[PDB]
Amino acid sequence: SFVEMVDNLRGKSGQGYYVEMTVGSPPQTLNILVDTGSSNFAVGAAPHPFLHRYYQRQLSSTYRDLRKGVYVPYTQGKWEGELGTDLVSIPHGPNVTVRANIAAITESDKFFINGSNWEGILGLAYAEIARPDDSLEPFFDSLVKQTHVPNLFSLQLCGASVGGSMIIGGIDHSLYTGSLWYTPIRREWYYEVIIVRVEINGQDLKMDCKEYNYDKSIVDSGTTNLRLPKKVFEAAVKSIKAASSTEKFPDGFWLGEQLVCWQAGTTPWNIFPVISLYLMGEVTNQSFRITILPQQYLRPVESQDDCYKFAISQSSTGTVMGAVIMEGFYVVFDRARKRIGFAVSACHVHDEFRTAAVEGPFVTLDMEDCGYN
Ligand SMILES: COCCO[C@H](C[C@H](O)[C@H](COc1cc(F)cc(F)c1)NC(=O)c1cc(C(=O)N[C@H](C)c2ccccc2)cc(N(C)S(C)(=O)=O)c1)C(=O)N[C@H](C(=O)NCc1ccccc1)C(C)C
Repeated sequence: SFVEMVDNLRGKSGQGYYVEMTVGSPPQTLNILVDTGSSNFAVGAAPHPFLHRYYQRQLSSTYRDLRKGVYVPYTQGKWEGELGTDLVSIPHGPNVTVRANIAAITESDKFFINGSNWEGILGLAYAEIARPDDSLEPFFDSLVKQTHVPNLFSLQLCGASVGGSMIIGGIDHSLYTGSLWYTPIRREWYYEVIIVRVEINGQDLKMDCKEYNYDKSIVDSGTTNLRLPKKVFEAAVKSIKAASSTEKFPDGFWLGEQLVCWQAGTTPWNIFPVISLYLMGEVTNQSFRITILPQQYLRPVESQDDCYKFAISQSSTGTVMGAVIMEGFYVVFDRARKRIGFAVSACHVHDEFRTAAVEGPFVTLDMEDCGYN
């Protein structure tokens, strides 16, 4: 039942959202980072200074060795380990046990985060980007094949402790307001989408829309930031700077290298622009927009100052709609209908004159054009 899954995510501010899972017989409990940017399920399986527990394959009677090594690189770090299968279940998830591929992590480099409270990663994207190749069936594909869990999940990430929900197999309408707006999944590898327009405080960034999606645009729960191609990042930083040029920010602030601080309760939110991303819609010449507030992209780093990191950053690998974007929203990963839905979440943060929004319909032409090939 869906209420069972409401509030099944936890985390620490800026350290990742995780769901509880059990691997093996008898069940070993682990906290697993929810990652829509990858397709491998992997767990700490050897001692590590940042780990408080790990998978113990020797203690599981249902463990099978696949007798294959694996390496998974990401933007932020990488791990290697050994491939196996085992029985997996999600306590605040559907009432099922599946046999799934699990990579036992045996070494890693800048992967685990000290104090984050998670010991593994659930990659929820498609087999096309699984390591070492697309025949290593991802967890969610195993789940759907082996149970009657519908081929859909949703993510409500509640930011600024963190919490939220991963609704497995469905949409929980008590968790958002207004209507869901859907964008096509362009290709089933990452959750790839097409951005057709960008506005900052209502002013069109006016770039060729190909720039927004060079060389892809994805929805990624495992990445903190809004990550933007170089040209777009520069255009956007230039606008955000102009809008806030009432105030003094070291150039390292704009690079996420340094924090800005304000006497508690005096953050000048009004001087930071809203950002609207327009997404390709479901119908011919249809688009919709999602609007994010400064509070999403100025992330509080916890002295009686309020201090913040700038959480829009540059990318050489396309646009990444990270938790910065997703925190405003209820996000439906509707794999069965090849689409991603956005609605404003019931847990949206509160500006007192401005609102995170999902609005449509808009008309926009040759959204063809925006796709990078
Ligand atoms: C490249 O296009 C974008 C796709 O990016 C995904 C990122 C993926 O979501 C991984 C998943 O989670 C990890 C978390 C970690 F702590 C350490 C990790 F190593 C991974 N995430 C990140 O790489 C990542 C994580 C974080 C990060 O801090 N995550 C924490 C857990 C967090 C905090 C709050 C909210 C949500 C998450 C930050 C960043 N940034 C760069 S940043 C500063 O925000 O701009 C990136 C990814 O890298 N996927 C892999 C990939 O594409 N690899 C190819 C590759 C090879 C070599 C180099 C780079 C890429 C594969 C396996 C599908």
